Amino acid sequence: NCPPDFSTQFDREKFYKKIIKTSFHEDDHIDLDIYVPGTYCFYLSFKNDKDELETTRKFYFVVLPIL
Amino acid sequence: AHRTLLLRLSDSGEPVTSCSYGQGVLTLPSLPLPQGKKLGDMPVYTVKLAIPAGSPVTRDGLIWTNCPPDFSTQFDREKFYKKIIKTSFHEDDHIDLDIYVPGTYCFYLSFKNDKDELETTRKFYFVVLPILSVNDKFIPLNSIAMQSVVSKWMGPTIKDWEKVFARVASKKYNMIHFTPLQHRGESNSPYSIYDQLEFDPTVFKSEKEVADMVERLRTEHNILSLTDIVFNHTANNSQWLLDHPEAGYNHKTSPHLISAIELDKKLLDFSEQMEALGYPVDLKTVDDLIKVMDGIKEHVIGELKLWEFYVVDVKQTVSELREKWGNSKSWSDDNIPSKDDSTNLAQFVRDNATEPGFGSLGERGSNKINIDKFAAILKKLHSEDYNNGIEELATKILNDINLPFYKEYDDDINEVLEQLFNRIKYLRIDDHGPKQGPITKKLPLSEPYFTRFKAKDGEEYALANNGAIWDGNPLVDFASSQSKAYLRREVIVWGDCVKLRYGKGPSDSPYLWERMSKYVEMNARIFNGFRIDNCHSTPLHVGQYFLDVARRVNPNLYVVAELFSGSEAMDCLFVERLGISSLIREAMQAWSEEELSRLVHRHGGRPIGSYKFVPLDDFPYPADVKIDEEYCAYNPDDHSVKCVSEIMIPKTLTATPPHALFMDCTHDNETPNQKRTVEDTLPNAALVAFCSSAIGSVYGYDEVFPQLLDLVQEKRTYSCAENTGISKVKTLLNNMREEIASEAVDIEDSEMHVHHDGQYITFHRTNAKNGKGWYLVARTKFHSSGDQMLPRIKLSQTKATFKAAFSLERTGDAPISDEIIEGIPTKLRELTGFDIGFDENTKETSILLPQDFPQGSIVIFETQQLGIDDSLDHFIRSGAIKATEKLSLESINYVLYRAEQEEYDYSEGRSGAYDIPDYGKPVYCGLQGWVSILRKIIFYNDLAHPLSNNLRNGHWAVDYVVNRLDLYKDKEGVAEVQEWLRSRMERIKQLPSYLVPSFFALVVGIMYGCCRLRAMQLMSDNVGKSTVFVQSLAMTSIQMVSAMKSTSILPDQNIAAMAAGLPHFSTNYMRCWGRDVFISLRGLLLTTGRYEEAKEHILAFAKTLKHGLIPNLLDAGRNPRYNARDAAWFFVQAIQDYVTIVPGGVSLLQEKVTRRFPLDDEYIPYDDPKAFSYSSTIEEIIYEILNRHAGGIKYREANAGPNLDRVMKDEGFNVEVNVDWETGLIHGGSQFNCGTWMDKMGESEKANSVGVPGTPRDGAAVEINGLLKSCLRFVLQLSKDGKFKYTEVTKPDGSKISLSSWNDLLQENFERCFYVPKNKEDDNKFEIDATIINRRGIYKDLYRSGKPYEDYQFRPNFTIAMVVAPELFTPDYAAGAIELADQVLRGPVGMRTLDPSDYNYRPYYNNGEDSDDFATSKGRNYHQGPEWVWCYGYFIRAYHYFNFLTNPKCQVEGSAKKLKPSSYLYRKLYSRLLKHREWIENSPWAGLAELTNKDGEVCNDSSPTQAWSTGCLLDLFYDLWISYEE
Ligand SMILES: OC[C@H]1O[C@H](O[C@H]2[C@H](O)[C@@H](O)[C@@H](O[C@H]3[C@H](O)[C@@H](O)[C@@H](O[C@H]4[C@H](O)[C@@H](O)[C@@H](O[C@H]5[C@H](O)[C@@H](O)[C@@H](O)O[C@@H]5CO)O[C@@H]4CO)O[C@@H]3CO)O[C@@H]2CO)[C@H](O)[C@@H](O)[C@@H]1O
Ligand SMILES: OC[C@H]1O[C@H](O[C@H]2[C@H](O)[C@@H](O)[C@@H](O)O[C@@H]2CO)[C@H](O)[C@@H](O)[C@@H]1O
Ligand SMILES: OC[C@H]1O[C@H](O[C@H]2[C@H](O)[C@@H](O)[C@@H](O)O[C@@H]2CO)[C@H](O)[C@@H](O)[C@@H]1O
Repeated sequence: NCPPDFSTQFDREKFYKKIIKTSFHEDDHIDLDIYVPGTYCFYLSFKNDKDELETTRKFYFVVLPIL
Repeated sequence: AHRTLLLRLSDSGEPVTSCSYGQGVLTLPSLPLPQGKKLGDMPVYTVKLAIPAGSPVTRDGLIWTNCPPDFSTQFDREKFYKKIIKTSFHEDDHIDLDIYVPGTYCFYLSFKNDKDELETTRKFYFVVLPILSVNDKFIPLNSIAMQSVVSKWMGPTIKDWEKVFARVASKKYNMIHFTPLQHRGESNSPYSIYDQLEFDPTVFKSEKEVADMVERLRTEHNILSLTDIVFNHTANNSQWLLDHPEAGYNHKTSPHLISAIELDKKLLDFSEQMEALGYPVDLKTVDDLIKVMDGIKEHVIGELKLWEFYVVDVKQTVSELREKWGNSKSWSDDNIPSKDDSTNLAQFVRDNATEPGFGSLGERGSNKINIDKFAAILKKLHSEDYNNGIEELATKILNDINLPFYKEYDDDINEVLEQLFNRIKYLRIDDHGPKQGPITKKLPLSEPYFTRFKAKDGEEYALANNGAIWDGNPLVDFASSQSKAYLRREVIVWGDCVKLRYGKGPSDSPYLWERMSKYVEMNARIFNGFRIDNCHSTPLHVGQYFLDVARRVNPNLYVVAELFSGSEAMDCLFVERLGISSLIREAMQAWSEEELSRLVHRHGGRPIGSYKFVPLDDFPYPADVKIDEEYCAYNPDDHSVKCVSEIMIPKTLTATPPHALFMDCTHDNETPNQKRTVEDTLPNAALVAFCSSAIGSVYGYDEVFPQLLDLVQEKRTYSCAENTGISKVKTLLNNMREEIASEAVDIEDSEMHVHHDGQYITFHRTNAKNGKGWYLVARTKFHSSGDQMLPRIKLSQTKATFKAAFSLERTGDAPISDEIIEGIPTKLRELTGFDIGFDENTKETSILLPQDFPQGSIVIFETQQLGIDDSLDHFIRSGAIKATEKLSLESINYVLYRAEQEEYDYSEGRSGAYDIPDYGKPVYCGLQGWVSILRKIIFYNDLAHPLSNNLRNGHWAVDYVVNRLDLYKDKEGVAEVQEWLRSRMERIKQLPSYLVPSFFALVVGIMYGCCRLRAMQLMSDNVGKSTVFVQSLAMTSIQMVSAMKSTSILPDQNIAAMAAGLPHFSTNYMRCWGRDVFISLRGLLLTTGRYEEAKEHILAFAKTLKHGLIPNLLDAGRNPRYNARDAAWFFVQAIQDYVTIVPGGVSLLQEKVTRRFPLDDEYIPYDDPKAFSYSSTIEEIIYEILNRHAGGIKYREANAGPNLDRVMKDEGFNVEVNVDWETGLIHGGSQFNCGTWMDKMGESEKANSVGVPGTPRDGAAVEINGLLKSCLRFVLQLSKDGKFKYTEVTKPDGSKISLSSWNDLLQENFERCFYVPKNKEDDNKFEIDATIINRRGIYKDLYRSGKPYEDYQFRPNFTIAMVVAPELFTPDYAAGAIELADQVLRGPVGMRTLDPSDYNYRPYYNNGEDSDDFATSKGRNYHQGPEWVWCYGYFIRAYHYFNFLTNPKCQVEGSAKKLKPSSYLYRKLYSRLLKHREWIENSPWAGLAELTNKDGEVCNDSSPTQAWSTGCLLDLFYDLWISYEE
């Protein structure tokens, strides 16, 4: 739910797509640019071994305010 | 290249028939592989499955199929593979099935039921035919010439056979059918095979010896080979039957035949000592007949123990009743009937006290009573002491139990001996084929029903021998327990053979399945195919397994079968599952000349001039589709299946009748010399060879053998006499079919006409592609019936050429040799005298036969239809895409549609629609009017339809299609579309008349599809990628948007104007209606992408502003009568939709118009400086409506009087509109004014309603106020973005009201005024007078209305506010209210305009009824019951929205946790649109009606296609697309 830029406001339930570059050798790194302090979470969706859709927990991280 | 076939599926997963070819099988056309490609380089075919979008199968749907995923994977009947159906509510899903090897394949679908359970459809089969080549030349399946030869009559050496091979090669047969070349049994019959695993030791010794001979036939004489394969029986003297006696039905495996065994050996024991008494041994007398039955009466029948097989042993049960009288001796139940009902008590014991298997045949005492359960009933019914009359009671019951068994015995015995003295008679006395040989050891009186033998396992068995019941069902195994044929002696047996007992699988007979498997694959390595005798008697699962084993060995296995099941449906099912490639048909079965003409008619082809299939208005036209620009992306070496036109919609896969192998004479039917005469051998084989199918003949038919050869006894050898009888003609017939086979392909490519006059039979074979053809006149010789003269033969638009003619004459009888089979000497005299007259004016060919044309003669003509060359199909199937290149969404309207009133506008009333004789006129003047009629004609090949008759009677309809476009020639792309029609229709008129209908429908269908494809390309993606139903709804946009001459939307020029409906709302002042245009603007123009056209209508109506309102009737720019209180608010809603949808649509507000009216409410200055005067941006036009309404409006209609509404009263013209500023609701109207969409001014003087509105909606209408709230919300956010520069609105006294406050006033007071609470407790808050009420849980239809009851009337107008202003509704109140409308107000296609439970409810509308009824007379019912279709759109749009917010079952966790509707909600939405999809499918007008009577009843006064009826359904599809399909 991290907004893509500072112009976009924060919405708790509007999540944005990010593509995981699959490889059998190389790990993939995906950046999450944060422009404003607040509460942000992330979860992952993938193709199950049953060829179904599956989702992990929501994992949160806090950016403290600047005083 | 492109070997893909399209198989469309229905909503239940069943394949759809594209044409009506009859009861058939999904067969794929046999074609050779591409140039230099083997099996595995690429898929042989690809079946594109088309599943409808939103169908009940798509719900968690999976496609199952046993098709292997690649060539490496072998084929398994029961291993199915998964395929995922991509569910969508808009787009159909296509799933390919790549097939690499011919065989039998099936598919079924699994989906989630409406009960959330799993459900499965039928298995649907389709056959891929094998590819038959000899060396490297492909042999089409319908050009097969089969010569059946019997092994034991060809000589004892291989070279003695190769002499026969050279003889049949000269006759130019390309295939040889072999009776099984295996070691034969005792009787030496070819079908009683001694050993299946080795060939005849007389000729062959190993597989390599016979495999080289078959390969020698391939390389030497260019001849393929196949054999008979016998599954049903084996020889009665096999050394493996001694080891494995369980392979057949014996007393162990099938115990029910024990009764028949003891009866069969009761005759081998009886006939051996028969003549000892032998009163009539072998005589031909009636006295002799009855004496045999009296020897049977006492010596076998009375010596078989009265047959205890059925009857319970009476006294041996009483003996075993006092015996166990002491065990279980109590029956606690009370159900036991008393001795009063002596029959119900008899069968009650049968249900409770019986050992298993009661009431069936088995051992001698098969039926028995459970003792301890019987005596327990006797003690409960009579007494616990035995001597208390139990011996009498128990015997009385058992005698009554055996009464049906005794009558089952008397009916069996009578059939045993009646069958006996009927067959023994025919063997001796009956002179229809006798042989009264004295009863010897070889021929007893009883044909042996059981082959008894001493087994090698230390036992003795009695295996029977199969046969056939006289007229019984062959699908029933007469050896199984279900039949009593072996007992009742209803079997015609073959002592040569012996049972083969297959079970449910290999588990019931292990060695039999393993032996037959190795026997099948042995011949599969050698030969090209199989032949199955009496395939209908072989069980399915047995035939399925072994034919698949053979196809794994020989992938190109060609299967023929003598299949005569119960019906054609069963024949197709056997062909479906077994993979049979051809069915045997016999020409000798025809008893007379008419039966032969009907048999030849069945397998000859399709009628001459048959219609050709084309994609029409029932197919999807994806804008993103590949196209063949000039039908040129084809190469003959690729051998690809062709698409129908330039559009690349692949060739459809439809059920076709199973292929036939027409045999002029098999090896089982009598000779033409026997059944008819010898002269008939020539015309019979000619009529068969002319059929468009596979043909065959038995050896000796061409060599005119005298009589049918006895397959059992005869040992003589075929003659080496060459070129006898028809051998010269069969060389000609087979060579001619070789020339035709090069180009004839599918079922539509070969046509036929057959005529029968007395003893003559006419056959006309025609190729539909080039026009080449053959004409056969065959005089049959069934009997010497005298001289008969055939009338003059006339061929229209055809030239004829003499090919050949022959006569067959008999020169005495046949020689009588004892070592060689010699035929009858026959003369083959060539005939002359055939006069072929050709009229160079009428282009008609006349043929006169010569008087020297005896019976048993033929004459073949080469014919050619005039005007047809090989290049005709290419010229018609090309150029149409390029011709439609410059078409626009406006110009397509003139090419496809145009009602007769619309055509009268451009032609000043001279043209109109073409009038078909004995039928009527097409619904549209364009191509759609033809396609709506032709689709059913092409599907049924109705050449007798009045349109089909008119098309071949003259070229009027042909020239009418081209001459119409002169009215619209100057329009974009119409000139080039006309020229393509002109050049193609000109080429068509040069054809024979009888071919014009088929080619007329082909040209119209091609140009129609190209125009419909061009429309989808010009529209948006949501439409250009969706189902046929969505695209069919989208084509309504083109039906309505047209430029006219008598009207428009602008007074200056005549441009495109959306009509209200066709045909009654299309010309003059009746076309454009402000309320009707802007309700359908979002659906027909915004959803489709007609943005620039949607702007023109908004600007054109923006100039016609007056009284702060949009006129109901727009006269372009002249007198627009302002009898509307609804139009301006639908107009402001369309403006919001334009800005919301059109990219950069906010610019619409700043578009400047020229107001053709003063700012005040004055008069009509059409010719004045006030026409131009001042401009007006849309921004101030919107504010002018909001402020004029709030500031109060009051006006009397201008020019009121007879000049205007000729029924409206004086007070009705005075309309005033006001806003109640305590609620914000806009009231207005009167009981004499009809300013809403329910406009119906009474006009009945017989009912006294002239000027009385049927549905006056005075006060606050939910539709008006809902759009007001939607407009306030729209302008508020618009001011937040700096787009709307107005923020205050003055009230009548003078105070200024903030727009947000007016927006909040409705938010605080709308639901309070209209909602009717379900609970009587909350009536003190929602302003309700409970005395005048109907249903609770209802949103009011009117507020402060004249009629107090019309306020609380259930009408479908509240859904309009629910769609445009959902913020005014609490979710639970709205969901429950719209659920009531679904149950009460929702019709099948239209929405009921009034609650059926109301007293004013009259749902039938007839505008012209003259009565004293205040409702039915003169159409006053318009909106008081009748079902309107557009209200259905707003209903389901809000039904989808509020069920998605309220019901938790209508939501599912979607992408990015954004909640999307569940498949449970999609299912409920899809079901409520089925009646709409049926309507537009089966309607001549390609749209949805305006109105419908009660419960789907068609209303004749209703306009058959309405703009806003379809536009409101397109609004729903846009809602689901723009919010979820991302
Ligand atoms: O100079 C042009 C025109 O000017 C004047 O027009 C007026 C009409 O004469 C006058 O009767 C009135 O027409 C209204 C009508 O009052 C109003 O109630 C409504 O009527 C319904 C019909 O009752 C209904 O049956 C249906 O009409 C269909 C019909 O069902 C169908 O089967 C088929 O026959 O086509 C008919 C339509 O052509 O629906 C209509 C509504 O669509 O609406 C009528 C049209 O507004 O008011 C007109 C305007 O003042 C002159 O009087 C007239 O002679 C001139 O030709
Ligand atoms: O539209 C032209 C018109 O042509 C034909 O009418 C012919 C025909 O012979 C008969 O209908 C006759 O009564 O009038 C005309 C004499 O040539 C079509 O039959 C007719 O349907 C068609 O409309
Ligand atoms: O006593 C209540 C009454 O309600 C229903 O009658 C309706 C009528 O059908 C409508 O036309 C309405 O406008 O007047 C009544 C208001 O309820 C029932 O049909 C009726 O039996 C019942 O008596």
